Amino acid sequence: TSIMAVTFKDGVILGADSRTTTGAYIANRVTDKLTRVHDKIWCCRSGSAADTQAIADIVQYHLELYTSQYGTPSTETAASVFKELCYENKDNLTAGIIVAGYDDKNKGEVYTIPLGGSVHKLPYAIAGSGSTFIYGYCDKNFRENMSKEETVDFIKHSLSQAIKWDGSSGGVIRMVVLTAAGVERLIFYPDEYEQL
Amino acid sequence: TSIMAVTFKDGVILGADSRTTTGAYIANRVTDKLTRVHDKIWCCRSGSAADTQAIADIVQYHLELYTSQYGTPSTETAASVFKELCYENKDNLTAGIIVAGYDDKNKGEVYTIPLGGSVHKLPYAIAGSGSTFIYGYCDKNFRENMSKEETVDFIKHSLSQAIKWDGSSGGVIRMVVLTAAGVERLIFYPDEYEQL
Amino acid sequence: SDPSSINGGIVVAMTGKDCVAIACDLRLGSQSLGVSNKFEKIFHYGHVFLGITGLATDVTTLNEMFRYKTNLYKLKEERAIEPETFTQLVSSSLYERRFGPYFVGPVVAGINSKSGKPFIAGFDLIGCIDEAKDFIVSGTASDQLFGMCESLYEPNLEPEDLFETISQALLNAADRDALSGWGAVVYIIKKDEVVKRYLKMRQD
Amino acid sequence: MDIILGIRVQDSVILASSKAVTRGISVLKDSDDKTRQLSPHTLMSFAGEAGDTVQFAEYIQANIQLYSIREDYELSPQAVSSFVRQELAKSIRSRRPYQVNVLIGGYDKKKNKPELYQIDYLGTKVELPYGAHGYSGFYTFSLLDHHYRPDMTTEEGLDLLKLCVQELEKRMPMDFKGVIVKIVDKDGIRQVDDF
Amino acid sequence: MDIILGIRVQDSVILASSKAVTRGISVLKDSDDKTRQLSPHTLMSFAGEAGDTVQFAEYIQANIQLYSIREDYELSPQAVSSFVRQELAKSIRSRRPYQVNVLIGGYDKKKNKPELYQIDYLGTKVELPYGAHGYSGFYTFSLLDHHYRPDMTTEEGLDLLKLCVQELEKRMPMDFKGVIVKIVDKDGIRQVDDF
Amino acid sequence: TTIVGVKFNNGVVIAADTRSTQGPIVADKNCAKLHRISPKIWCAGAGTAADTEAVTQLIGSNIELHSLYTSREPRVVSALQMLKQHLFKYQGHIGAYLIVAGVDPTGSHLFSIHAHGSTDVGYYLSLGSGSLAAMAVLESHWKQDLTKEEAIKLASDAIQAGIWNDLGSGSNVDVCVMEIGKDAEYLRNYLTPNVREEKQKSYKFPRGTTAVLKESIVNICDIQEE
Amino acid sequence: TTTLAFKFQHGVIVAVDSRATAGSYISSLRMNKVIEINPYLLGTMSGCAADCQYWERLLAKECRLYYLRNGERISVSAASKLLSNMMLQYRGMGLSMGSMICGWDKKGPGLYYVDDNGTRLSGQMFSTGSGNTYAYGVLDSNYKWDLSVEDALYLGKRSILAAAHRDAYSGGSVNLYHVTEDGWIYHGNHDVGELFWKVKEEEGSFNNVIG
Amino acid sequence: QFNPYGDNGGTILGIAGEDFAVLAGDTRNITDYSINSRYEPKVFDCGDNIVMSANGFAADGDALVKRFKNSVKWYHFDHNDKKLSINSAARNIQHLLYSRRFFPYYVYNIIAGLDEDGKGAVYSFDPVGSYQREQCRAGGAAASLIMPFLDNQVNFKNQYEPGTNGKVKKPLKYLSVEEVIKLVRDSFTSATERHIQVGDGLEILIVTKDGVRKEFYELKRD
Amino acid sequence: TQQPIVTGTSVISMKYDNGVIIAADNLGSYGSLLRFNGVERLIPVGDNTVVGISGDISDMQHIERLLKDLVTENAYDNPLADAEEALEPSYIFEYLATVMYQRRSKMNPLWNAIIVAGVQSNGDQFLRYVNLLGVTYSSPTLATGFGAHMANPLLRKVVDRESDIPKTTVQVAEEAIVNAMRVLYYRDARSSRNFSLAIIDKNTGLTFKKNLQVENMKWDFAKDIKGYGTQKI
Ligand SMILES: *[B]([O])([O])[C]([C][C]([C])[C])[N]C(=O)[C]([C]C1=[C][C]=[C][C]=[C]1)[N]C(=O)C1=[C]N=[C][C]=N1
Ligand SMILES: *[B]([O])([O])[C]([C][C]([C])[C])[N]C(=O)[C]([C]C1=[C][C]=[C][C]=[C]1)[N]C(=O)C1=[C]N=[C][C]=N1
Ligand SMILES: *[B]([O])([O])[C]([C][C]([C])[C])[N]C(=O)[C]([C]C1=[C][C]=[C][C]=[C]1)[N]C(=O)C1=[C]N=[C][C]=N1
Ligand SMILES: *[B]([O])([O])[C]([C][C]([C])[C])[N]C(=O)[C]([C]C1=[C][C]=[C][C]=[C]1)[N]C(=O)C1=[C]N=[C][C]=N1
Ligand SMILES: [Cl-]
Ligand SMILES: [Cl-]
Ligand SMILES: [Mg+2]
Ligand SMILES: [Mg+2]
Ligand SMILES: [Mg+2]
Ligand SMILES: [Mg+2]
Repeated sequence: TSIMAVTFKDGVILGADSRTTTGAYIANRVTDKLTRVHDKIWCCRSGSAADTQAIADIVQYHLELYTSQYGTPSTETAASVFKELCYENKDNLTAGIIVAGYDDKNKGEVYTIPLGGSVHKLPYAIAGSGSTFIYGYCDKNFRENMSKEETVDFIKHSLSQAIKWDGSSGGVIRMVVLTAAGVERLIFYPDEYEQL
Repeated sequence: TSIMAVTFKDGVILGADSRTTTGAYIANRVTDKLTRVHDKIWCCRSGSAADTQAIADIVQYHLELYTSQYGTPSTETAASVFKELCYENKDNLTAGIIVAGYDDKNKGEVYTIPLGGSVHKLPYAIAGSGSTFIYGYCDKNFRENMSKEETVDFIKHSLSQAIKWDGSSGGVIRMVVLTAAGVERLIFYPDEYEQL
Repeated sequence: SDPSSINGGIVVAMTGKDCVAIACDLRLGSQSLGVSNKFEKIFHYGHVFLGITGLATDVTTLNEMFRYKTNLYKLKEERAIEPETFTQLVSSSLYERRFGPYFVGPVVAGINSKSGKPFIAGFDLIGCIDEAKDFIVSGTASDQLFGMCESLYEPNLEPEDLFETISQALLNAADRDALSGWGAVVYIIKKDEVVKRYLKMRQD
Repeated sequence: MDIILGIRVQDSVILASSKAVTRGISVLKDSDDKTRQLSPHTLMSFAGEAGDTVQFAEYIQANIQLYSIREDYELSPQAVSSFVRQELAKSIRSRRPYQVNVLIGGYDKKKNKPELYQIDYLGTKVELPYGAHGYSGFYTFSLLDHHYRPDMTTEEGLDLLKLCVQELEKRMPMDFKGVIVKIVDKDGIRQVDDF
Repeated sequence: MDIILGIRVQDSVILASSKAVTRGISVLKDSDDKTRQLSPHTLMSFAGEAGDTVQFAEYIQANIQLYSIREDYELSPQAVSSFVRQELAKSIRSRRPYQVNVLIGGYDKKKNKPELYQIDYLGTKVELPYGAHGYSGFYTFSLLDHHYRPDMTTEEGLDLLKLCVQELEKRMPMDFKGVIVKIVDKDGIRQVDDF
Repeated sequence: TTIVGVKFNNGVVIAADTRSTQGPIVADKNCAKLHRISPKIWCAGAGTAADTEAVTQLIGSNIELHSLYTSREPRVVSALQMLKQHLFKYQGHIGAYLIVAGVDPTGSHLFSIHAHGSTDVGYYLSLGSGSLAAMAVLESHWKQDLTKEEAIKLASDAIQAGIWNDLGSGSNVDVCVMEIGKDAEYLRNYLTPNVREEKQKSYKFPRGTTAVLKESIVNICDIQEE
Repeated sequence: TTTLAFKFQHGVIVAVDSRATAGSYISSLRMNKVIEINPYLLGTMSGCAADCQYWERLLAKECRLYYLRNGERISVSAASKLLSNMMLQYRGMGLSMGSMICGWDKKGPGLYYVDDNGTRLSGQMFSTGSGNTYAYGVLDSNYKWDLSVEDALYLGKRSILAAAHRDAYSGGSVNLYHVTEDGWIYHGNHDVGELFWKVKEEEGSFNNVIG
Repeated sequence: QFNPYGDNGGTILGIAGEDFAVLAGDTRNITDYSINSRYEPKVFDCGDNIVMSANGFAADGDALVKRFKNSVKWYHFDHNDKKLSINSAARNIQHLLYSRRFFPYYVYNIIAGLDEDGKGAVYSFDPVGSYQREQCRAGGAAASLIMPFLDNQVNFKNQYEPGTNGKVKKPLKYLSVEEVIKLVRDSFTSATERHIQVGDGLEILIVTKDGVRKEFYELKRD
Repeated sequence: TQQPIVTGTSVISMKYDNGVIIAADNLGSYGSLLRFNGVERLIPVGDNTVVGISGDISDMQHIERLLKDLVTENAYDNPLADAEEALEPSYIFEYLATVMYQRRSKMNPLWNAIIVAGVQSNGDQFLRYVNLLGVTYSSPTLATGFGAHMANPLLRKVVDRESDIPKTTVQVAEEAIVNAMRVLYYRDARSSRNFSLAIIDKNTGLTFKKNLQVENMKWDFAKDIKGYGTQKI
């Protein structure tokens, strides 16, 4: 699995591959790992598919109920609900989640939640088995306040390399753009990103 | 450990960090992992220090005896002697070696020998625990027929990132330049390569 | 299971003024069962004395081995072996079985016949020499012996005073060890006279 | 096998050894003689792992008989016991050690003294007035410690031995099917056919 | 514990149970009665893990005695055996199962018939003419298969039982210190004091 | 165990503590961990005590024969090579962790050697359970172009760090100085900062306190004439 | 550890050693392995010291409460059963206890063996601990119902000595008790070291040992 | 796997005099081959003229002492400020230890003070709650080193009177507080030499009818 | 029972004449991967206490929240919350020590090693350690993990015993701490160059220094080191 979320001038973009594996067999080659927990709060999922689905579903329920009572929740609040589940059930879970969202007040924010259930707010985050191969590339090429087009190219190039080297990663590159304008879904196929 | 060998227009350059670890304790912070087996045939060592030293010593003995009888050996020949030891004693060894050398006929050549004892001739090679973090960077930034100055910058930047992310890698960046002109040793300290 | 504590036993040696002392218990057991109260652990090859604790079969085997080697030494050298030389022979012999060792804790004691200097030494099961000035301990009550020797011992004791010190060190250490006791022997050694004394102790 | 006892009295050595041999859950034999005559005045009883016992005993027997023929002379019980100990001490560090415990009862014709030696499979030798192997001593040594004198007659030794067997028969969970008793003295070796 | 036998003859049920109790390597007792009277015409012998046996037996005894008082009526051996089986089948899936095997010998006063039930710790019940638990059957069933008739007298049942005990005493490695024999018939339960 | 090695202007110095342990027990309070391979090649040893001595004597013996065969003074690189190949062959089972130093016709040298056979070069080194306490001192105070007097001080200060802070190290400090163009000076018990205080009481017993059963003279002499 | 107890014509004898071990180290030279539950009830101890002390002292609480409720002393049979039922609650939980409940009641003298498994046995003579086999040897050959109080006290004392000598985990001293219908009577602490030499000379036993 | 236990080393020593008692213990705290503290108090004044030390696993030792101190406080509240006698304290501690029979306090515990007749008293406990009154007891890491010495120098074991040759024992004469403190200091000095976990400092608490007094002595720091 | 995932290495500290100093690097390691480079492991509680934490970072963040809630709770119905009834270092420590020991007793520990550094109301220095086992001890110098093996020896050369504390100034103590952090960067494979340092003085109060770096490092001698024995080039 190769997932990442990157903040930029106009908001935040989430990115992911589409491969689900049972050992070396690809159980699903068109998986959607970019998941919606609120209108403009999404997450990237890595680890157990059952665990991360169950968590995201519970979070979506919590934020729907939050909204009914207190109005639109912050991205930090959403990350806290994820954390609470991942931390308190750490013994029985295998879930590496990146939380990303857009406020008008706070703009684009990214929170990463690794295995232990700790929380880390970052300008950008990478995770999944394939992220190991792009720590060098991403550190060297990331800049703050990039444009939408620059950020899309950054994620496209980064996940391209992660897919190239990681067997657990592959398929299409899915992306989700979170800005004031709304929510845009993007997709990039092998013939496009392999030749980079 | 972060090691690499890169061919370029005028020959080949070997590069390495200087960290030796016993768990999390750094047993030696100024290690020389770039080892000479012949005048212009050197190797990069990763894995067990005892195993790789013992191997390199035996190889140096074989090539010294080869030279006395048949004259200067090729880089391919040197890689074969390494392979023969690493393959036939695979059950008892833990050694990841990169062999690099300069002929006038064949110019700069690089052979990588991973754990199994297989041989792979490449334009450039990376190895060691820290190499995982720079697969993306190195694939994106490597070009064939680079200049000496470009190649030094490529290795410097690459190992800089490998050191940054890998705990088993660190210290100084040692380099060895192999060309027709002769053998040049280079060294780059933390204050230089960390700010890259 | 542990070979060094199946049979049980202890040995202690001390230096004095122009004299040495070496003592041992007499117990031989099979774990909890007491088998023999006459199993002496101190042997001598000329004027050099050797005490051996640990696995009883190896104690017996090594005695027979060092008797063998010291008897040949004497035939060739035309003189008795000295404590310093014997100590090196013990070390050499034990290390040659580095990866299949005799499960023993030897102790050498004696006086050099030429210099007159008192000498004691201890070994681990594989030959490391501990050449102490004051005392050497070995056996299943080695912890107990260390505590007794370290508090009771003082340098330059006369033979008849040294006897009391080493005896009390052995006796009270043995009485806090389940695998040691059932009698005790003390050798008092001077340059040209050696006295051997059996001690009266509790038989449980 | 299970039970072997030994007692040295004034003018003889008496060895008592169980008669049972068990395979799986069935007692195959109740008249087994767990002993070999090494020389006319030396008897060895044995107990340990199945098969190893007899094969070791017969190997020792053959070596002593060979010595007797070569020198036209009977080895002392002490010499025999030392030979046996060395073979076991040699054996314990072998690839597959012989798991055999023995008692050697002999009458030394030179010194005119009976002698009893106890040797375990490690090669641990001890000369004793009375001895046993395995758990046998746990039940019997308290009686022997109490009743044993060195000036006892052969008949008194047998009575004390009967008492030891009675105690074993009462407190041991295993049925060892009684014992065969043999006496070693100046006149040689003989078996007590009623015990 | 070790040995429990049962045999149903013409007009009675005979139970034989070993007397030995062993702890560690020592036999603590050689007169232990491994049985409980559940009702005037129902006897239960038992064998299994230490402690569990007696506590299970006494728990069953208490339940049957409670039933007897409540209804002023003695349960049939079949009813008792079914109650016991249910308690064991309940027990086997518990946190810590009771490791107890039983034989229930009873005389049904309604049908005027002796009845023998064999129940193991899993709750496996079978009605038999003769039965045993553990290894006891391996030695004895061949004799019972040969000699047993359903019209045997109590005296003939005891003679066949003696033969079974003699075979056990010959071929079993363990000394079980003889057996206590009890007879269950129309007149109730009595112990054979000489066996 | 704490052992160190420090290079200086015209030579090299090694040092060590004097404690030997088995579990939490001290077997020897004044152990000698400094070994002579050849007159001007000494090594300090940590790990299994019999192994450090044995492997040191063996290579020292073969070095002596080599010196006689070649009519030359032995080199540190020779001892280094012979030790590592021997240790490598036994795949770490010979538990010898050594700091090898010395002077020879090539100059002054300092190496470390691990049980599996790996060697390391440095200006300052430390091995053993107290190597971290010692290395902390070395990393704090070491500099290039040390004098003989400064290097001995640094080395002994590094050993003291081990003595005080590591329970596997204790007692005294041994030193050996190997300077170019001079005899090597072995300074046994260079420091003695752990002398036991006077006891409160004398435990000398009255003669006759111990109960005796039998007495006998032991014949240690040979069979006599006449 | 070696403990014994036996019934006879004049009541019951109770004898124990006093050694406590932590591996091969002798932790205690003088451990009290008898508990005075009441003036007519005793309890021996073998196995885990903590378990033996706690559960037998808790038995004493429960035996005392019996007296208050019923105005009458508890039987040896009932006391032993309360203890066995306590052991049955911590069934398989790892308790190590071997005890003999010795006393005098309306049925006369009473002696019950009880252990951690819940086993409860009535009998004339028992012996528990690592040295019980040595004690049984002396007891079985010398025991009679027709024993005098003086000889019976010696038998129990001599039987412990036999075990203390041979068993490495038994020794220290001998504690003697005699239970009558007027209650138990303590017959002192006897050092084995001194007792051994005394018995050797007077009895002539332990000939193989030199002294 | 998580190991809830640890070993903080240390050694303790209790000696009962005729009208006094001492409870001593080294001040060194360790894990494996490192020193945590050269001065970490281990012997505590628990009130009512009772001193206590729980040696072994420090976390369990601190918890037990804390609980016993609490038990003394509630004994005053519940029983009209009555003084907790040393024998009553000992029995109370047995029940504190056995409450964790199946997850024990990993400590060897000693208390010292005066009995109800004014005589010196020492009680010793194992981790699961077995206890017994004694005259002399060393506990902890170097317990096996010290106890034999105390058998010899406090109870005069294996010591006979000269001239008689084993027939008459050395009479059991009582020891003064000054004599006892010498044996304590020599015990810990000897233990420090041969045991790596013993050293740094020695703290002694002396109990008399007058109260609880402290004495501190340096030990070797290697 | 668990295993630590994202971890923090050594925390080092020492007493000086007028207060205490504590320091810890800004790294959150993920095994051998030096994953997170901006992690603060010193957490101030009021203006008189700093809690330094090593070990599992998720458990650290949990403890950080307990302390934040402890301050909130202490202010409730407390007019002297910023004065006489403010939280003391000893109160904060004992609370944590209670939590750590309770968690280990439920076989579900907080996988940490904690040092509470501060100054009490009466001006006394407070420095005490607690870990996942509930083990507690105090000393003039304290350190966790690698710091225990490398930092303590250096810091104990400045303050070897209690009587050395009044003789040690804040300049000397800070110098020793900063040197120790450099040594740990040389020798600890799970350390970073960037660290935080906090001083709690009885006169000048709490000084919290962020974004410090290890400087004045010696590496030049590396150029002269060639091969592993015989190699000359
Ligand atoms: B990715 O590899 O982490 C991926 C992300 C997931 C949210 C779709 N996980 C998986 O493919 C996992 C296995 C795995 C591979 C690599 C690292 C961690 C986990 N697979 C499943 O969860 C799975 C596979 N087959 C059926 C059902 N679930
Ligand atoms: B590097 O980390 O691979 C390095 C290369 C070596 C040639 C100097 N190896 C080591 O540091 C190894 C451990 C190791 C770490 C990471 C991957 C593989 C192996 N260490 C040693 O060989 C060693 C350590 N201490 C003493 C002796 N040898
Ligand atoms: B030091 O701790 O490295 C020291 C150096 C040695 C050369 C004197 N080692 C020892 O003290 C070793 C520790 C050790 C214990 C157990 C197994 C292996 C190593 N001690 C001994 O070798 C030793 C132990 N007992 C007697 C003699 N020698
Ligand atoms: B005895 O050995 O059974 C004895 C009886 C107990 C009441 C003191 N028990 C022990 O000696 C046991 C060890 C043991 C040895 C042999 C068989 C069974 C058990 N020791 C302890 O109970 C103990 C308790 N605290 C400290 C030291 N030893
Ligand atoms: Cl999915
Ligand atoms: Cl290397
Ligand atoms: Mg792929
Ligand atoms: Mg059935
Ligand atoms: Mg005994
Ligand atoms: Mg030290």
